[PDB]
Amino acid sequence: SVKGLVAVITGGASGLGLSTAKRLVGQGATAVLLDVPNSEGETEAKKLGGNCIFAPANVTSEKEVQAALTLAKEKFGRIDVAVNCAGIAVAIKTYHEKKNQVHTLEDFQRVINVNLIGTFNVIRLVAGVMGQNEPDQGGQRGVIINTASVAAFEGQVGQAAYSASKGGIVGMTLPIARDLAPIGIRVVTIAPGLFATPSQVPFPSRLGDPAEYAHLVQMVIENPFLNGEVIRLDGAIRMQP
Amino acid sequence: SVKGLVAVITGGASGLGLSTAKRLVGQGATAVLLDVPNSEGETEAKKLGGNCIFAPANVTSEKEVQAALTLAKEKFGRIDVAVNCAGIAVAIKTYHEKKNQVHTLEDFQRVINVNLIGTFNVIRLVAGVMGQNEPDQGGQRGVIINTASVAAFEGQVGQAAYSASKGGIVGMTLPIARDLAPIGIRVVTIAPGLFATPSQVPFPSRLGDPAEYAHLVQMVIENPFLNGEVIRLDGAIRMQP
Amino acid sequence: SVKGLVAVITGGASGLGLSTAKRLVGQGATAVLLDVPNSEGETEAKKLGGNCIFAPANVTSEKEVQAALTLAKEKFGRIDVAVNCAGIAVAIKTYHEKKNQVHTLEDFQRVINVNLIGTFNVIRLVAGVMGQNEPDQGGQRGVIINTASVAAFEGQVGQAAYSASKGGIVGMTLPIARDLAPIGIRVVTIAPGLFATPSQVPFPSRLGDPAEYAHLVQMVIENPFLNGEVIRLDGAIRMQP
Amino acid sequence: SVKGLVAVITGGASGLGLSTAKRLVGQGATAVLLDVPNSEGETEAKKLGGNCIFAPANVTSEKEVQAALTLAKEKFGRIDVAVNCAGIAVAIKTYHEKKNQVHTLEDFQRVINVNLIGTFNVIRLVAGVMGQNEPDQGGQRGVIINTASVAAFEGQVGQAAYSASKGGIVGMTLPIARDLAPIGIRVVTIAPGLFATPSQVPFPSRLGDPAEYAHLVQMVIENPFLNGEVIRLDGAIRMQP
Ligand SMILES: NC(=O)c1ccc[n+]([C@@H]2O[C@H](COP(=O)([O-])OP(=O)(O)OC[C@H]3O[C@@H](n4cnc5c(N)ncnc54)[C@H](O)[C@@H]3O)[C@@H](O)[C@H]2O)c1
Ligand SMILES: NC(=O)c1ccc[n+]([C@@H]2O[C@H](COP(=O)([O-])OP(=O)(O)OC[C@H]3O[C@@H](n4cnc5c(N)ncnc54)[C@H](O)[C@@H]3O)[C@@H](O)[C@H]2O)c1
Ligand SMILES: NC(=O)c1ccc[n+]([C@@H]2O[C@H](COP(=O)([O-])OP(=O)(O)OC[C@H]3O[C@@H](n4cnc5c(N)ncnc54)[C@H](O)[C@@H]3O)[C@@H](O)[C@H]2O)c1
Ligand SMILES: NC(=O)c1ccc[n+]([C@@H]2O[C@H](COP(=O)([O-])OP(=O)(O)OC[C@H]3O[C@@H](n4cnc5c(N)ncnc54)[C@H](O)[C@@H]3O)[C@@H](O)[C@H]2O)c1
Repeated sequence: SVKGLVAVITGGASGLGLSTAKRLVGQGATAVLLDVPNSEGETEAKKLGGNCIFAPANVTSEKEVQAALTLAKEKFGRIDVAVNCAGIAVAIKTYHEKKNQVHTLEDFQRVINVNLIGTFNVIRLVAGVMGQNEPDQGGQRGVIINTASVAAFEGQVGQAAYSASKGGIVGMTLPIARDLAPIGIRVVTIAPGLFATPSQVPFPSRLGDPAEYAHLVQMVIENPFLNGEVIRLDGAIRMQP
Repeated sequence: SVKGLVAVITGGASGLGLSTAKRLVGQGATAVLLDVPNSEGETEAKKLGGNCIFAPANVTSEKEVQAALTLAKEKFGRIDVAVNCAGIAVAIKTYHEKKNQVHTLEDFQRVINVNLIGTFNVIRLVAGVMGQNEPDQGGQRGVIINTASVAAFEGQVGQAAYSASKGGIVGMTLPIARDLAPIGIRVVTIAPGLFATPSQVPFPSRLGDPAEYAHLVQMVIENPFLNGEVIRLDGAIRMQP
Repeated sequence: SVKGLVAVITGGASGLGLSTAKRLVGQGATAVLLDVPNSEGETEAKKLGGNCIFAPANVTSEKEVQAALTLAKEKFGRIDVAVNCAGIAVAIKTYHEKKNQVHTLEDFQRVINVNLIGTFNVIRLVAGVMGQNEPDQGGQRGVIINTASVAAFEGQVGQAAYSASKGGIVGMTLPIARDLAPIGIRVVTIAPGLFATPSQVPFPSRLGDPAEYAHLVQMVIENPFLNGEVIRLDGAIRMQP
Repeated sequence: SVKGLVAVITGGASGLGLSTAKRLVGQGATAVLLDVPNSEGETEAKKLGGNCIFAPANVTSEKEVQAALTLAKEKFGRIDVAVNCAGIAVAIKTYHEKKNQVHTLEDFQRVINVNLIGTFNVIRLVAGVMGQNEPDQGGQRGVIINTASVAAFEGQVGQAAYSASKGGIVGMTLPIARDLAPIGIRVVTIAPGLFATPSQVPFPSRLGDPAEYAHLVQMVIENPFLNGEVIRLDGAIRMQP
């Protein structure tokens, strides 16, 4: 049961984060959608009812993230779960022979900044807020769930920046779970294959449905012994160049 | 929901398999406990009621496994789910200086035979039975779940035979999911850390509870996009020598 | 330098084991080719000269492997390096549609027996012989090198038996290095992609040359800090179903 | 043989990079040490003789890196090998409860900038220079070796920023090898355990010697089929929290 838990979901105005908010609110939880101001955040939070609110913030900004977390804790009293779905992608080769073009340093830095530095920024600030909760009967104070990708393991031609950012999330999953063990905060990462959001797959032979990602997030929230691990959700695909 | 599904659970008279049967029968499924004749399978199946029966069989025998699957079908009409939990262990070094003793070939063989060959024997025979089912709305005919171990990744001193056996389960998970993709049978492996069955864990700091392994099996049966993957269930532990 | 070292190479009459023997004998080492009686062992050993002999033995037999190691120690005085290249393969689906044929238990059993049980049998017996050597200046008494495959990570359709046998070699690499640490024996595993022995590779775009596997074996023998690890040698290929 | 090859080595004034330059120049290659102005680069380059020069540059600056690569090409004629060893480390928890301290965003950003963004900056600019070379007989134009760490797989308490930076190097290794396949440039990554540079390990039981990392670099340069892979060099250690 997720009934009564309070969750903050980055990238909550669209695709995987939105579908995660719809499932948890439908099971009795409260959700805060953290997304940029020009998104559809406000009207999705209105459609979802009085137990879902919108908080505008860019995940690379310390000040905007801090204000969104303060808002959640005042509206709902505490924070129990955080899910990181905010992210961007590009498709640019390291070096393109035919156009004789070199990947810019600025396009690499931008993808690292939103995807990897932005996910650590949310984790570092939300951990101190969860630390304020009273431990449940098993010593737990919170759960943090991150979104990597199968490109951390089989990155394709044109994915060097994206793959570097997602491999960085995979790499920090264990040390962050070991750091937060003493205060009872579990840290788990999901790595999606190809999903239908804004025939290579063995079975089922189709794009993933965002509601299948949401079901896996609920399982992770409910199981108390899952921690410091990365789980592939991809219909058994292995990516080719 | 697992309501109305039919599941065969090897090693179902004790520990992880028994706890899995309790959970699935309590959610409305039917369960067949496949375990050795001298186990307590019969009285555990009686305690769970009319939707749980016992089928005595050794997983290394072709004839006994076939007769157990024929019984399940005769009684319940079909097979939807199979869970492999039957397994044994030894603690013997490859070579022990102190007593000048080499590990015997016979003790390695026995562990491989029960753990790895017995798991493939159940997989090959149950696939033909699941292949008889009409596909659901998503093209699925069944789900097979195996039990490996964190020893497939950090085997300790004395675990060479056990690690070989569980490393073989990990290695065959993807080729078996690729083989059974055309008929809609998913194949997923769970790798448990230390569990309380017949100080080192980061969080929670205790042995796992068998009911936590059962909850993970139920969520693997429910999520349609999880396939060809291995999932660690271990409290974030990493084993030392 | 491998000059003067004594090596036993299983599967030495052909392909990767033969090419390994040619390189090491070329650099001043002595080699013993362990392979079945019906192979070309004897004439390859004669072509390579007086520092290369043939010892007929099936790796699944305790008695014949023991006799081959006794011959090597008798003839050359000691054993410093062991290389496991003996192996077989099959292409059989777990359950085959068009012919309605289930994978036999006997075909799975035979691949496991030669590839995984036969590699452990050589390891266990050669460790005691290496243990007889006086330690060098860095405390080392020997080095054991095994041959797995990229099929341990991306097994294809029809590779379930082979993948299981090679995943078991990967799984036991670390516990066996941990077991043999106290007497100074290093244990490393190589995982080849596709080699030219009896267009999908990124670069170089061709099958591997057996002489490239032999160069990597020499590098492993010479580097003192490489231990308990698996190395892919494959042109950056990742296998599709 | 590396005789005649021209290598650019970042972080070449100290530790792993310096030992690598010593070995390669000793075998007849030419080396360019790329390191910061405050280092001892100039006097190490002078001690090694006329086939070793110093080029002051910060890897985070594309103007300084471009000027260093231009100096190497004009002085020696071409660039055949690039080794990335430049790197820094910090030991700071994500959150510390007793002192109520949150990891700063700036300290995480700094480590990502030098270790991950600086390595991609060197890779993107050196690739175009290697592309100018005439392909050898096997179609190769160059080789790029990166330095990650065992902290990409077992990060400890306090290593969240360092682990994220090294996990990013691991994750981009395959997409960069796939990108550069068409022009014959191999891309491989080494992951060192604990080394004696400016108790525990199974065997040998000691810190690694920088000369052992240099020997592995040479073998990666000489083997033509090693590509898109990560190799652990750590005495079989597995890191605890
Ligand atoms: N759809 C797929 O196939 C897929 C596959 C693998 C991984 N992913 C990952 O899943 C996550 C969700 O992606 P999605 O498919 O739902 O995409 P999406 O575009 O539909 O949703 C991502 C949301 O993140 C928000 N966002 C972007 N930059 C932000 C910033 N700086 N601050 C705050 N919000 C920001 C966007 O505005 C958007 O609403 C991402 O991390 C993505 O990399 C998606
Ligand atoms: N408990 C742990 O810490 C742990 C950790 C990792 C992996 N595992 C694995 O979990 C699985 C279940 O283990 P467990 O802890 O419940 O042990 P358990 O002893 O309680 O149960 C295992 C059951 O398997 C049955 N079994 C054994 N050999 C059999 C055979 N040849 N044919 C049929 N049934 C047979 C036994 O009779 C027993 O009832 C095993 O595969 C074990 O290797 C357990
Ligand atoms: N060639 C490839 O593409 C490739 C790729 C990956 C892994 N491998 C592995 O490389 C190893 C060598 O294979 P190869 O390509 O050189 O094949 P090969 O057929 O040319 O040589 C293998 C040798 O092992 C011997 N052998 C077989 N069964 C034996 C037994 N019971 N006892 C003793 N010797 C026995 C054979 O007689 C043969 O001489 C095998 O383990 C194989 O699985 C090969
Ligand atoms: N020593 C170990 O135990 C160890 C273990 C794992 C990985 N590593 C990695 O090995 C590599 C070599 O480290 P080391 O142990 O030899 O350390 P070191 O400090 O001895 O040498 C690294 C060098 O990098 C240079 N450097 C730092 N920042 C730079 C920048 N912005 N631009 C250019 N040069 C810069 C420094 O001036 C120094 O000379 C690093 O990437 C490190 O993370 C080391």
